[PDB]
This record gives sequence, structure tokens and C-alpha cells, in this order.
Amino acid sequence: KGEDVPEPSVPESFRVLVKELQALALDVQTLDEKDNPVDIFEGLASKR
Amino acid sequence: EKELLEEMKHPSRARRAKARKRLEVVRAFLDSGNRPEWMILEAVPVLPPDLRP
Amino acid sequence: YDGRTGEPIEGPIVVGQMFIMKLYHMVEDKMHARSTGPYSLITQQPLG
DNA sequence: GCATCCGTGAGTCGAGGGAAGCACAATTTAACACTTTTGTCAAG
DNA sequence: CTTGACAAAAGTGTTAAATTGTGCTATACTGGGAGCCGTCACGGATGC
Repeated sequence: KGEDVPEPSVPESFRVLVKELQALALDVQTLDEKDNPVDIFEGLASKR
Repeated sequence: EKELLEEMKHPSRARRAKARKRLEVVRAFLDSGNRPEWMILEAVPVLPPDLRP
Repeated sequence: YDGRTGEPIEGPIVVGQMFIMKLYHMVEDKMHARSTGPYSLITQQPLG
């Protein structure tokens, strides 16, 4: 479209890494400045 | 942790080293908030099938 | 002699007949480029 | 003092690589006449 | 913007047919088998 490319997002490889670490029963959680969890899965893996 | 701290005053160096290792593990578990029994699996997680297609 | 200028090379040059082989490694079979294409199943990264 | 166990050992590329039956009960699928709704075409 | 039919594509019950899951077979039988060194060499850590 003749525009500049947008700002990128989290890679899918990191999501795969997180899911594999969870499969190893390791609670990997991405946090923010205030230690609150940040959802990198766009709410697609949160049970409601 | 209290017993390990008390044993940490033993004159023997090997006893203090063993106490230090055990106490480091205990301190890690206490500060992290994890439970030791969580090291044994009761439910095994299953990877999403698209990562194991 | 120099074919561009017609003047001789300032020093005598070793000129002879030598046997040269054309090897199997050709840029025709080695040049490759890609903008977008197939991606991996799990990591979704480009194939190789 | 030594004995044992464990983790580590460059990059990119291509090229081809690729004991068995048998009977029987459930269950699922295909098919099949029928009711539909879902489009259409006819004018009012 | 409206009925007033109507061909048809879709949806709805049962049924006969494949398709699939389960039990059972009564001479007697009673502790595996593939292993196999150019074992890779060398630090780091534990622990007797």
C-alpha cells in the first residue's frame, strides 16, 4: 500500500517456547512494570 | 530452615557446606512461594496439538 | 600487448596453453532469492 | 584421592532424503420418502 | 411494495447396512534377549 511497516509484536517462537515450558509443568509468566501478568496470547488461551 | 541454621554453626566444614546447600534449596522454596510437593506431578500438562501436529 | 590501448605490457608476460576444467558449481544453480513463501508448521518461520 | 556421573564440543549452504478368528451387540452412516423454507416468476 | 402459486434446496423422521466394539475359545504349556570398544576426551561437581 506504499506505507511504512508497523511496529512488530511478540514472535510465535516465544509463544511456542512458553507453551512447551508449560507442558514441562513450569509456570512461565510474562509480567509488566507492576509485576501484573501480561497476556501474550491475546486471550486465546485463558479459560473465560 | 531453623534446624539448618542451627547446624550451620558446626565446626566441621563439610557439615556447613551440606547445610548451606540444603538451606539454599529451602530458602529458594520459601521465597519463591512454590511448594515442594509440586515437584511431583498429579496432572501432566498436554501440549497444544498444533505444536505436535 | 594491451588490446585496449595497443601499447605493450611493460614487462614480458607468461603466456601459455593450460588445461582448465569447468566445475559443477554454477551460479545458475546457486542464485536464490525470496520475499515471502512457505513457513514452518510449528515455529511458523520460513523454510530453508 | 578417587570414583562416578554429567554436559560440551563453529557457521552458512545443498542433496537426497520421502494369534487368529468368530459370534453377537452397539453405533454410525447412508439412504429414503416426506415436510418444509428458500428462491423465484407473475402479475396487482 | 403485495400476495399467489410453485421448483427446489434443505431439513426431518425411520431403517437396513456397514462399521465397530466386546467376549470367548478348557490337553498342557510358568524368569527376555540383544548384546558385543578405536568404548570420546575432558573439565565441573558431588560424595564418599
